[PDB]
Amino acid sequence: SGLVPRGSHMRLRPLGIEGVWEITPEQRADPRGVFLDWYHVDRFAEAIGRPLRLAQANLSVSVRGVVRGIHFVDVPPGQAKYVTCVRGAVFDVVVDLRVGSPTYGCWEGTRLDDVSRRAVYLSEGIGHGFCAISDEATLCYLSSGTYDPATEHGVHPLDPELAIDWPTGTPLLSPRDQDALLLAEARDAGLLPTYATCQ
Amino acid sequence: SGLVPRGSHMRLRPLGIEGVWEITPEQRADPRGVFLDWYHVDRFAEAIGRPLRLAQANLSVSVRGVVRGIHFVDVPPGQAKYVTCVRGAVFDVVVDLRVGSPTYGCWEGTRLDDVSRRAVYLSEGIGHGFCAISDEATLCYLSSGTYDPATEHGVHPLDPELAIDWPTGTPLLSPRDQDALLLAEARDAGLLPTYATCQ
Repeated sequence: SGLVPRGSHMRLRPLGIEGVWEITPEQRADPRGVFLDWYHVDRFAEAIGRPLRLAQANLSVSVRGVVRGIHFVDVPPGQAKYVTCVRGAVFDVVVDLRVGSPTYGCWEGTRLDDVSRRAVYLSEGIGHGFCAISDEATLCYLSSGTYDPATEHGVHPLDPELAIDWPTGTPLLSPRDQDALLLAEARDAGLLPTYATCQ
Repeated sequence: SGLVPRGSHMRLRPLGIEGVWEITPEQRADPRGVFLDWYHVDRFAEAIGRPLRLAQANLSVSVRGVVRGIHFVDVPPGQAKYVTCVRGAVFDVVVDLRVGSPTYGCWEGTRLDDVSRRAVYLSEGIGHGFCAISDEATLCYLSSGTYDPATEHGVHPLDPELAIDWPTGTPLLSPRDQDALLLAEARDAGLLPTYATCQ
């Protein structure tokens, strides 16, 4: 049969960082395949408070060991993201970059794969990164704003305050992420979102 | 390197059925992976006339030879869909079911795969189906309305007026699609959308 995934009803539950939710899809399987609902406006708008504004949809394909992140968008205008792994498996990480937040400088990892097919929603001011666990992995992202190079920034994914437990011994970083500021450096230059503003 | 896909700017071009467009993504590749924009609200709203309303997002995984379709939603309220193949390859088919349309009872097939990573947008009253070409294939769909069992209907994918050239000798149909009405039967019972209404 190959691996046959678990049947499920949709659920939306908060993670440990305010403004971040994990979505369990509505999923069924039969001998011809698998079908799932991974976003539903009525379920989402009730839980989060408003429908997701679709401004852009993206895909990324990454090889095993690639660590990408921690990326965020300035607030204002902010950007929210709804992320899922459509092929393979990733260790997905959200980072609270909102100065003043109770969970500022905390992170949380979620396994996003093509078996459970969970999604993560992250609100404005939240940073995002991931590590491909599978030999290659494909993420699909729905974003509430379009790409603007003036507002997209990042912090170093090997930052020592975060000390993220990436599931690879040899993280493959792009020049952009290798050269990114430490969290404290970004903070010290006034580059991070403020929790009051994101609220 | 594995297969390295073509770099591209986004394009939206009309197919042969009014209300149906093919989207070429903005895509880049480097040694760590592939990144693409497969929906962009400014590009889309300019071409189609309005931003895509995100009501539901779905995924389907199908084995080779599975033919699914031809499905549509009653108008009103209608439903528009934005479809792409995120893994594998499918022969994707749109069918003009709008009585009175110049292209009523015509179809058009597009290869949606994980190499070119094109998307198809189909407006209200347009039917949709596909055949998995790869051993398994994963489609991702963004829809402007949520699932309502009262409004989702179909016609037989082996209908003789359409005579769709499915790239399999042995189409695997679900009981639902095996039992679906012929196009002329649906028409004769008043079950099809009207072009004036969709307009």
